[PDB]
Amino acid sequence: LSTMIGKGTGAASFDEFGNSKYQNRRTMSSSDRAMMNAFKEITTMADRINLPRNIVDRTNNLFKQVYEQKSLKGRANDAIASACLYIACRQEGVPRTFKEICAVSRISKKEIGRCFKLILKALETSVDLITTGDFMSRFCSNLCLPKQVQMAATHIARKAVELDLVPGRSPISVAAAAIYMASQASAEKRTQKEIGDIAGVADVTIRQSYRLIYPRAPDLFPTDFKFDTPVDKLPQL
Amino acid sequence: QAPPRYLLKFEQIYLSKPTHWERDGAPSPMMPNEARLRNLTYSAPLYVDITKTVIKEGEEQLQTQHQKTFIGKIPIMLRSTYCLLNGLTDRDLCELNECPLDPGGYFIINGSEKVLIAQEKMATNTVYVFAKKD
Amino acid sequence: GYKFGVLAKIVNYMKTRHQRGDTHPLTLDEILDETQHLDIGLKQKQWLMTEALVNNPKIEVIDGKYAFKPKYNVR
Amino acid sequence: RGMFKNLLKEVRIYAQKFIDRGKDFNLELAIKTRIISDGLKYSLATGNWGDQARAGVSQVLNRLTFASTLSHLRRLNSPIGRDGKLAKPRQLHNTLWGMVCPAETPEGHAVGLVKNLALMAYISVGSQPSPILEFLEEWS
Amino acid sequence: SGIVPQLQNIVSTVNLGCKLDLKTIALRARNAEYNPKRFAAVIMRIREPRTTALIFSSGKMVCTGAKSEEQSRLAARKYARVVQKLGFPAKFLDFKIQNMVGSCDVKFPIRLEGLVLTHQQFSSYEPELFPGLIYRMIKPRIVLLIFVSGKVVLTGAKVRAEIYEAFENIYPILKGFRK
Amino acid sequence: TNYKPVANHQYNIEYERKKKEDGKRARADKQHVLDMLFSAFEKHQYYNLKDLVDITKQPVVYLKEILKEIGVQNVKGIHKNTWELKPE
Amino acid sequence: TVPKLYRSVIEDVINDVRDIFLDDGVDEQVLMELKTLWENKLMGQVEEEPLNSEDDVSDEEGQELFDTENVVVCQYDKIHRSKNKWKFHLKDGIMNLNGRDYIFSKAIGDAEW
Amino acid sequence: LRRNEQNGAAAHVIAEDVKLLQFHVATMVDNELPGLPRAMQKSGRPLK
Amino acid sequence: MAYQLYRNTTLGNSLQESLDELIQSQQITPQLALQVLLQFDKAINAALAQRVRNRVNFRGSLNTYRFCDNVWTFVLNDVEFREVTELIKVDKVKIVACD
Repeated sequence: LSTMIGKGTGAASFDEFGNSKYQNRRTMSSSDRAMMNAFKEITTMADRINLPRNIVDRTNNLFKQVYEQKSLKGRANDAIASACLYIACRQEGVPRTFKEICAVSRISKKEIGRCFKLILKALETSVDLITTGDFMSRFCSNLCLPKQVQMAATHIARKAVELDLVPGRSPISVAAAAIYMASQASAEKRTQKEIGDIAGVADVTIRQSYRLIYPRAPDLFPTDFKFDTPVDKLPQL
Repeated sequence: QAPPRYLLKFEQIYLSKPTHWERDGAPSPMMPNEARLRNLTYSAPLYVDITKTVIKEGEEQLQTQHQKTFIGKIPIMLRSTYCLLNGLTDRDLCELNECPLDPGGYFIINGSEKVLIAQEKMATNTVYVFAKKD
Repeated sequence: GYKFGVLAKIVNYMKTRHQRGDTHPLTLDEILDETQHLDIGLKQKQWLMTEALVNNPKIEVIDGKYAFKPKYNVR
Repeated sequence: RGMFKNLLKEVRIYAQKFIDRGKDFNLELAIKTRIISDGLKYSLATGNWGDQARAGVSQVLNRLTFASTLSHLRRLNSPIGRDGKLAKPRQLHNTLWGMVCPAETPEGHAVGLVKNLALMAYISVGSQPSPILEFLEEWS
Repeated sequence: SGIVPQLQNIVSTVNLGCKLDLKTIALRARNAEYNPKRFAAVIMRIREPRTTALIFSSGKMVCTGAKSEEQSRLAARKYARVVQKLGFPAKFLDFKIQNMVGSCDVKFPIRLEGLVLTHQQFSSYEPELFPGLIYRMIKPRIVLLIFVSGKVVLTGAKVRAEIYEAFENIYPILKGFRK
Repeated sequence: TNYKPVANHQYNIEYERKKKEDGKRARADKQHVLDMLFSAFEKHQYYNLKDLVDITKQPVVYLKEILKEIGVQNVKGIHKNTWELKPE
Repeated sequence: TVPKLYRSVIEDVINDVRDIFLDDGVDEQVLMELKTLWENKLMGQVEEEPLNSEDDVSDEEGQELFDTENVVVCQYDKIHRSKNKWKFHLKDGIMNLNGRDYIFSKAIGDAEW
Repeated sequence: LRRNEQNGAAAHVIAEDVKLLQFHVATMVDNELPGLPRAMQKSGRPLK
Repeated sequence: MAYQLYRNTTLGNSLQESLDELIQSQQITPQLALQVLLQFDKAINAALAQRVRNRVNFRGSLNTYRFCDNVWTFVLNDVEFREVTELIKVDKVKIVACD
């Protein structure tokens, strides 16, 4: 319960070599210094991608729970904190891409991936598997596409997963393919470069995903979609 | 320093409309009514243009430029030229659940309407003579 | 570098020579044979005789010849 | 003024920390969007101006009457301490004609110090003195 | 079940019991590779068993790349002979098989998103990190590499019997989640 | 446009390529490492431990064990406890 | 081309040894006599201790000893290997192919085993 | 201060601890000192 | 005191034999011959580094490779030198590479 010493107010507060006699020395544990510097990094990390405060509070709950249980001895405090921000995003029903978190933190994708694996193993915490519908509102509003295009994109993505047309592809690669059909078959056209830049998906990977989801296009689209562009007029990519 | 040398030159400021980021991370234009209801702050993103030039031996002065770097949010006065309600008709204001008779001129911070009272100071740059009788 | 590096090699040589049981003292040129310092300076030679082997508390002189000091150290 | 100075100070130490040991730095993650955002949201909300200089500048808008809302948006506040028993800056001076209301004034400890603009009062917004100085040196 | 895995690497530790000189071996070996800036050991390979060796100054011998336990021991005997040929007293102390990996197939596609849901406390499916499913089970201490194509790689055992018991428990589990 | 998702940062992969090309400092024999120990000592009388690793290019724990046999420490209250390269 | 590069080598050698010869007092008459001679010369076992049960596990060791065939003496930038092949980033180097001297600045090598 | 006395610290550092203990005792009784600084707790408010 | 890699060539052997004739005639000291070889090694290293601007390709099958002290000992069998102006066939090529 330490206090602090204010600025000097008179001649009795200053020593004769032009400095204050009483200095604001303050005690804090090296463990509390690590927690404070990690919490100050998490708020910096979360506000870069405009996360709400409740994700920050769940991240700080996850960081404090892991740090007192003390299973992650050697991995960097920024790496473990950036992994706890990833889990707390996913635990609130709105997960993020590893590339999205890696863009903010100094920590590489390989390192946060290893930290994410080790935290789940050392916390006995089960977290749900992501889908394609959870990455729909973020990836569509960033590209400036309307609501009906969003509804068409989230319908063809859910239909492709349920019909099981592309085993083993990451949900990122079928979400960006869902954006690509919904934008190319509407007024607001978006090229593979702008879609892949938001998705981090390579301009190779999005074609690799598009070469198998193409030939069953009219089955995926909803029955009440205003087709500004015909299905047979889509490019043969 | 510490040899390589770096210069971070700053440039034109870009300021956008007041936007709100949901839990999804999807940006949306913040309504003034939504800020009063959901206790939001009526702020707009502030984007700066930064040109970074590296100085190193070997005649390799590379000039890289980052477009519209996000450096935080600035609270926006209602009914100013940089607010969302600028240049809107009375019918369009009613459709936005905002009073047309509202004069504006106040910030919205945490959902509370905050007004800046004009502080009065002694005028600067001017020589003054007073009559201290003590 | 010069005049400040060869003294460490000399004192390391005669210490290891004393570790082999060589109690008998050695001359300056005899030490310089196996230390590969035959091209050493003459002004270094006079500086070693008047300063280096008399200020060191590990060197003692018998009839003009220098050796280790086992009496000062504990044996 | 100081908030951009505080941001530029911290981006300097962050870039220095990553160049002392030779990683170089990525500039977009060096600048945090936390200094300007908190500094302008803590101020205008708490009424504190710093980061003990000034206090009670930003007030909750008195949304009780449309006359009260307009009066609160056009309010002038004097820096004279209300525990001072002096009366020299509280009297209605002769030069408040036409731009400070002679009638509207709160009662009690604040009388004479909290003033309001008149109907036609327009506070100057400021301008660069370069065109005026260029005109004067061009003249005789 | 009727399907048995086949091994693809075997790693094992044995102790030579004597110190070794890395520089003397590196100038005088058939397949010497010695870069101290990269690693603290010399690798050497021979073509008939296709195995690789890691000799160390400590005398610890570790090998990899074998296809059988008898093949791995004979490869270690060949590797000890090469060390002993150059004047070193290479011996065999505490031979122990440390890890083997095996690859096999089930010949049907596997639904991974339903398998991770029912065994959430046993597996972890992260298609952003690695397209295969990691399945960390307790009884034989085996990690599994399950893919939508049906291939399964069995990894981490101390004997061949652990891998054989591993696929006997998982094949009914994979059979119930067939596409 | 900003904060675009990347697999790894440009400055990080440049540092990793430099670290993987330069490698670790190699362990060397005792007689050779003493030669640049004496050669550096002939140039300047005093040295910081933090600078010898950039001159002779050796592991810090190895350099700290070899030099402890011949060198000693003298306390200096002006900046830091500086190591001595003199055998005596 | 190749003889023209050889004469450029001759001019570089005789220019670089002028300061060496005058340093130790060696006269200039040695140098052109050296160049004349340089041109004329060119133009169930349970007891595991013994390992003698196997033999002929090595090939001929003479390939390093003869060195009769072509020898390539060059420099490398990066060498990498993956599953089958050794690839090389070789900078400038020299070799001797059947008496004729060849020269190169860059080379990509592919080999199998 | 008790730890520095039993560990035998230097004269300047034990004088600063006594001077700082001098300030903390006096601030507990009187925090309206004429020239000396006033104790605060993380927010700038003077301590009562 | 250099890389000492072009000494084991036909050019290096001819220069070494030439210096041996001068040594056997008691004309120059062997220390000068080492200095001549040292300056020759620096001269030939700068000659190949600057004036050589051509590229060659080669293929073959390797049998023996060794590595220690930044020295490679590649040995290739059945080597086919493929160049844009000439094709060279040779049974065996030894490669010595340093850095």
